[PDB]
Amino acid sequence: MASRILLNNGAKMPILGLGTWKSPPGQVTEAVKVAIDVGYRHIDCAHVYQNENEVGVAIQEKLREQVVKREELFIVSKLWCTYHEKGLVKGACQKTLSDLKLDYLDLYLIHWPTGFKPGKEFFPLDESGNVVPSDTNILDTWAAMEELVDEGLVKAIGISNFNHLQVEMILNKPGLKYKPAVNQIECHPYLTQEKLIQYCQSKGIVVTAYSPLGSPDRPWAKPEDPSLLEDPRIKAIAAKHNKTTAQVLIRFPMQRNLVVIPKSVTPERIAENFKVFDFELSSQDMTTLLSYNRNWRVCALLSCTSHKDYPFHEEF
Ligand SMILES: NC(=O)c1ccc[n+]([C@@H]2O[C@H](COP(=O)([O-])OP(=O)(O)OC[C@H]3O[C@@H](n4cnc5c(N)ncnc54)[C@H](OP(=O)(O)O)[C@@H]3O)[C@@H](O)[C@H]2O)c1
Ligand SMILES: N#Cc1ccc(CNC(=O)c2ccc(Cl)cc2OCC(=O)O)cc1[N+](=O)[O-]
Repeated sequence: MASRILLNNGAKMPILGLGTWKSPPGQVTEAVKVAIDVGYRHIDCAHVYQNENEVGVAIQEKLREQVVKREELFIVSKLWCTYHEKGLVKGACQKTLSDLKLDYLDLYLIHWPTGFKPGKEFFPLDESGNVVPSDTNILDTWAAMEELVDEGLVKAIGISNFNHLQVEMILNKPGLKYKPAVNQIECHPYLTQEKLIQYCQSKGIVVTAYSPLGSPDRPWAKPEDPSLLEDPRIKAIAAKHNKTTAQVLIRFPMQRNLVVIPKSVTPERIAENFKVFDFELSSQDMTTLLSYNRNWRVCALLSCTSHKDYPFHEEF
């Protein structure tokens, strides 16, 4: 299948990208170097991941080695929750650019629809464990995102973890200048997102599936939580194709016309994860994987469930 998907700005976005959350600064430079060598062009980043410097080191080295040119790369980052104020947006984007050593991003996302109290702390909590919000709203933050495109800092803007009503809010904004190009959402066999995907795709919004392997390294995991990579039913599908479970889990969203961004810092896995253009999941496989849905979110926090813009009260 084609390796890129057309965005609403006429640019093409590689459907397979490298995730970088939890890729430690001490190990991510090599991860990104290897990724580039074996063919990844899309890298998913974020200021909150606190490793954009080191990702930037890897990109700079591969540009200088003449392994890739800037135009071939598709670099994504995200505006963190503590920078939703219209006056903070450009500075946040420029810090990301400075750290990545880039002069533009291919795509910049609102990381979560929620604004958090501005300050040094990424996750300000109050004495009883609830996040401290900011008095910002989706539409004003979007307007600030639009300014970034008009200033040439970013080629496309989008959103992440927005429910369909929050997407609709942007789409219905009087004087909207740019539609969101992408909604990046959690998506895998345990959370198949049929309704939000159908909604987004019907609105001309490209969907990126995050945590496609089930984010086994997430810091709030419980030992009794369901584990995708270890699911015997998926291992069986993989063995049938002489592929790994991870390869099946990456190919799955690709065949749903989604972009997918598996994370690894392990060079062997980074290479393995990219080798998913040489097989196809059958109808039956696709159906079987979809049937494993349990509306189970690996990326959601109790501490945010009182925020006025918490996205997961809605069905989708
Ligand atoms: N927008 C958002 O709110 C949001 C939320 C979550 C994630 N994301 C993005 O999506 C990316 C991917 O999601 P994720 O990081 O949550 O988790 P994921 O990609 O579902 O899983 C990554 C985990 O799987 C392991 N792994 C990778 N390849 C493997 C393989 N072939 N075999 C066995 N294990 C393998 C990794 O180990 P090693 O790295 O140790 O090899 C790591 O522990 C993130 O890094 C981030 O870029 C965005
Ligand atoms: N609102 C909200 C909200 C915010 C965050 C989360 C979960 N994410 C994190 O706790 C997180 C924290 C630090 C880092 Cl570096 C990465 C993280 O996740 C990966 C990512 O967000 O990309 C959940 C919610 N929420 O409303 O459910």
